[PDB]
Amino acid sequence: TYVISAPKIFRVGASENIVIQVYGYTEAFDATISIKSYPDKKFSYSSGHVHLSSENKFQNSAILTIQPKQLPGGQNPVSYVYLEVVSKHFSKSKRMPITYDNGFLFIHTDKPVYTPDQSVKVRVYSLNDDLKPAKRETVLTFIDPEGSEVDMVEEIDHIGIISFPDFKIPSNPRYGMWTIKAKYKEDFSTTGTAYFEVKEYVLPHFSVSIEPEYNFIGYKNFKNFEITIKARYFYNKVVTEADVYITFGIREDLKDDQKEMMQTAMQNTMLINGIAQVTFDSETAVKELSYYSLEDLNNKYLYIAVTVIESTGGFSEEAEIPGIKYVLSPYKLNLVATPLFLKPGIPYPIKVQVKDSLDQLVGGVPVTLNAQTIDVNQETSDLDPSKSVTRVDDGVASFVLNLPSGVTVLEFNVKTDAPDLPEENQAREGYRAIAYSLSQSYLYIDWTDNHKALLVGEHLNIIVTPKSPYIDKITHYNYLILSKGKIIHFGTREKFSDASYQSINIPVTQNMVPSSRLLVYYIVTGEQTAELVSDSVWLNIEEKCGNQLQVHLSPDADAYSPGQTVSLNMATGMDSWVALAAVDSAVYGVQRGAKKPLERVFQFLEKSDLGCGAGGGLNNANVFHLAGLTFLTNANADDSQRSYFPESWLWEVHLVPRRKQLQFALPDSLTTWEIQGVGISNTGICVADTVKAKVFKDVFLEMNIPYSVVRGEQIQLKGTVYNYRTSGMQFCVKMSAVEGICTSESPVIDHQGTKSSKCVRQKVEGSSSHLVTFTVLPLEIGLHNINFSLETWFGKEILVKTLRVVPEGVKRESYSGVTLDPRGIYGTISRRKEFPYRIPLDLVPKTEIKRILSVKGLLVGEILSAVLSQEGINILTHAEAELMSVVPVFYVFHYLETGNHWNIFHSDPLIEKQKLKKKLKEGMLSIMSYRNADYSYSVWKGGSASTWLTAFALRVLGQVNKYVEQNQNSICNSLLWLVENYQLDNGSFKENSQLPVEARENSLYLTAFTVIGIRKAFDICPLVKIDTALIKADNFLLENTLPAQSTFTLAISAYALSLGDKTHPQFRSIVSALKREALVKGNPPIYRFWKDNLQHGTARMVETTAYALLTSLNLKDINYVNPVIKWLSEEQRYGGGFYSTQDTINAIEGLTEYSLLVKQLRLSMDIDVSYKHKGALHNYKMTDKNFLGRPVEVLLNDDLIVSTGFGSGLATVHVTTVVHKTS
Amino acid sequence: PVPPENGFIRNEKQLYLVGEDVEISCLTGFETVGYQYFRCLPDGTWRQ
Repeated sequence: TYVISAPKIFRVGASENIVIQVYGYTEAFDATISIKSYPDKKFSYSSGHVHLSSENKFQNSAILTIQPKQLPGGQNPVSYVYLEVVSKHFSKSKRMPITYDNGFLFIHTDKPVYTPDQSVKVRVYSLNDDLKPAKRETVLTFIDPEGSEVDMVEEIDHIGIISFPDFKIPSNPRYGMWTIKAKYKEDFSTTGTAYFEVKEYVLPHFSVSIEPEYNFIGYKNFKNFEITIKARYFYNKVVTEADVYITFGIREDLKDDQKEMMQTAMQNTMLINGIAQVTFDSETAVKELSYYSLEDLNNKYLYIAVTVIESTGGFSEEAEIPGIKYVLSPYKLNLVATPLFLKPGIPYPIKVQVKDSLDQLVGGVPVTLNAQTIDVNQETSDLDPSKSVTRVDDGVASFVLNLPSGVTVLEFNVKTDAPDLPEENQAREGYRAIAYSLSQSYLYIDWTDNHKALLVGEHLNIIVTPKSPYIDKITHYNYLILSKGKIIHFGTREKFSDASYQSINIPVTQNMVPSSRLLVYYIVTGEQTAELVSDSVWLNIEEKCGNQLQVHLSPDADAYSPGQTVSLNMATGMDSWVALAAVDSAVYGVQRGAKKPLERVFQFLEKSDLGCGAGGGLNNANVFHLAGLTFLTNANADDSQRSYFPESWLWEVHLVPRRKQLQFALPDSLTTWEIQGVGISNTGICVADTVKAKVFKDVFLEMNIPYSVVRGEQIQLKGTVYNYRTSGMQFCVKMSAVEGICTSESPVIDHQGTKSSKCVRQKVEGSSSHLVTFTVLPLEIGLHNINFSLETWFGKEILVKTLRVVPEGVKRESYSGVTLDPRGIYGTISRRKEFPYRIPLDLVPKTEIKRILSVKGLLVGEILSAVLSQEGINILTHAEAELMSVVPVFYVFHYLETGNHWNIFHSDPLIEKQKLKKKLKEGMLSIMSYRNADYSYSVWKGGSASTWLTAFALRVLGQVNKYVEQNQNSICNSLLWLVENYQLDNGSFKENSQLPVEARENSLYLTAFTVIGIRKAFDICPLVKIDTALIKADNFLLENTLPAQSTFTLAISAYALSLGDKTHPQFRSIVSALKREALVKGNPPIYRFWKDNLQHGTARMVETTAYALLTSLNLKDINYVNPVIKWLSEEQRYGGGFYSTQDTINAIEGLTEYSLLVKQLRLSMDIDVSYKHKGALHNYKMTDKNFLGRPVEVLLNDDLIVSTGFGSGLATVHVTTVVHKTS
Repeated sequence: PVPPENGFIRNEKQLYLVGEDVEISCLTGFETVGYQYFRCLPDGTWRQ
């Protein structure tokens, strides 16, 4: 037997409890389990040990952890796990998939809406699987809604609530839905995602809620559809009276925001007691504006706009609804918390749910189902249908069906029944439920969570039944309750003959509040083989906090006066850290309701469950895989298949004992402040209930203060004062404006600052208001403070408001941007760049040009492979092939010098370097021995002259030039010899030492070889004649490579041309043709190579693959080079090359250039941007970890110069010019 | 993307990620004047 129960997916850095059970014996033997990596042989993460005895009934569980012991780097970082068991009677091994998905990230922002130039207060809640704080480092990145990253910030977590610095909005924001991601930045998973929109939340006057009588218009609502529009203030009081304007429309989809609309209404209704309702018929709309009147024709959304204005004072608020589409098909059905499986003889509950078109449950719709109970052996009969209605509060319809013991599967067709829904247009969804076995044994647990969901602290009884077992005598009962993919407790009971079904008592704990699962499996002893049966059902309970954190203010009153000192008292069960956040109730823009800050702590925590579904299923393997476990037993196996007042405030973190109280002052605002707190402790996370702190005032004044007021034009500035006293009164309101705004008083009285409005005391009835307007025209750039004094009975108060203006025209232009190149990879070196500051002639008077600068960190090259070995030991020293022997030593030394890797050998690098230098000297003497009197290069005694070997030796000498020395006079005349003799007037090259198109093919081959040689030998001997020869040969190659002749010739010509000019039109055409002629394997291509023969010591394509690799490396494209590197690393070569070493040295040079270009992409650039005639503005330190830059505003008008030191890498700087131009 | 006249797009790949910007250079013999950058929009279009 030896049944080992373990979770399906282990978590790195987590305590995974592994349990083991034994069939039982008179002797108590110990067991041992260990955690080993992919090497069997030879690694071990941890080793746990258990103890078995009669007291423990031969079962025990030990927690195991997975720590960062994995190999750094590599092609795969996980190598998930190998699990073994060390026991006296049994020993077995099995692999199991794991994942770094451990813990959770709860990003809590103070506000969902942000304005330009505003601080961003945000905190991240780090958690473990055991709800512990799990103090870990965390990085936070910001993404522009257009998809570009903005800034990254890292911070170490010491308390448990990750506090981050306040971010700043750039001078040129991008309106839309932003993105916030957080990672642990070293080795972890479970990246968290948060969203926030940047918009204008200046002032919402009153919330307008649109609650229709029905969710979606049906057949009965087509002739008459009544909708309720209610507008209420933010301080929990309804609106007395207001004029409501209704606007209707028809939209085809939710993506299209602009559509035609009536044009018929324009219905004017009056808001009474904060609630208004109007009847709107669809027939008139579909007849007049829709251009076709039929409900079958129009299947598209219905957009309704609502504009509510106050009749007693100038104000306006708008709301909207996405759309209501007329769909012929009724609402769809689905099953939730309902296992699609069967238990014979036991009543199987059926819980179905009806949802609308767009993700919302429906209630009050009667539904019925048709079921057919089939027999296991022979014919069947039809089960009696049942009909029931769905409740609006529960949302799920309940059904129960009793089936005989001889049923195998069942099929039920749940259909909807409604007076308006016809038979043709009806909602029907068929499903099938399959029962559980070779030993005919079954198992069941009852009550299907219909208690309903339970609390913590009360004991629950569950009935189990081993119907038709293998043998009447059962050894023991075994059951395991799990939660969050871990085994919290393991149960055990005994079986007696007192009854057929036994009830087991399971104590509930605090760690199981979000969700849980339990599985009951019992093993039997067969005469030949054993077989165990298991079963599982979901566990849904309530949600009770362990810390029990509650927030309550010490003063108990329905309304609070502005500025009143209040005290807040926290009450917790244990010591915990609190995170308070006082968020206004008015910050919630329309924004499709602006749902909630988090609203989900357990629902998002439920994702820790590995398995899906409720429970139950096929044989033990399938049901354990569905429950999220993997078992190990002998019987069966498992198949993997400024004031006042801006929001928000109170952003603090304090330590909270069992009772802690703090004192502060309430701000001055008419809206209700919603305080919220989150607790972090060893028990777990808990979010406190949002307590609404109502700040109310008897007589107050509020105005529109519009946004982005264009300078030069007057505004209406409509506002009203609210009077809530029972008795009437007379009010006086005067306005005071700072310099300088044109005022219509002429002059002020009495002081220079105080401006008298010559107020006439007007009567205001009880629970009424009066309209007050002011005509003002701004003359200067914002922001300017404007005073509003209200002299009225029952005390007086003055309020200060801020006004911001915006110039007339707005024109944004990037107009500039460069990529800084430290080492001169692409083209010439580019490290210092001057961006001149210019002023267009269309500049608006009194306007300052704003510029923003930032860097992005384009990319970093891959570290796929750099392999070279066994050459020094096999062929180092071991007649005409002395050149062939000594040439590859030069390239091996070049690769060793480029890669800078000598620690692989035990010997000292200096001795090996000296030996390689001695071998290079021997090779130089050998290549000097091959020099004839005519300065040419020959192979056999100098009888005939060959240009191929001459260019080969020129390549060798050019490679030598970079390390020790080479005589220039012996190379210049050697190149002049070839230029004079072997250079054709057309540009071709030939050799003296020895199918019409084959001659031209060989001519182009020799020409490309000579071009490569002369380009390699040109850097040391610059000459005008050599440059002329290079130009002529390049012209020849560009003219004669137009037809597709051969892959090898095309590749060698492309490389010979890439050694020179790399941005020629015909060269780019040749490169495109070679890329089209490339061969790939896989999607995406893992291996990329080139074949000479079409539809064809046998590997001849390696030469052209190496030439194309060198050509691509000359273009500095890592993504295109990586597959060729994978190809040349291991393939069918075996190898597998010619001459040699015509291709061996080419492949060595390709690997060398690959390693060099990988070293080129290090991103060690140190950017210091400064002004030409003034001080430095900012300095950027670019590294591999921090590849992004923070935007910096440019205010002072001066020439901006961005420069860097030596550096190593590749990064691009972006700078835009935001200038207001009239317009 | 479809490059402007003279093309010459560097680091040519099959698919670009959202938000990534690629610099374009002028083919010989020409010179880059103005703002030479192509940034990937959320949709399949380009800024140009």
